Amino acid sequence: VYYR
Amino acid sequence: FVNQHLCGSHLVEALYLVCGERGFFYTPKA
Amino acid sequence: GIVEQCCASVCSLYQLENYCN
Repeated sequence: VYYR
Repeated sequence: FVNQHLCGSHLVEALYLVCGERGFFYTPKA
Repeated sequence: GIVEQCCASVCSLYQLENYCN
């Protein structure tokens, strides 16, 4: 989960 | 802001982070 | 909706602005  | 992967409950938290007091929608493809 | 971008691949927080009123 979270960022690219 | 950054390019963010958002799993479906953690989106509703991240939207919270964006909207403030504006009010917002979680409309998925059921 | 935008959930079928987000729950599977990246989004912008500016699309999350679109999903405000």
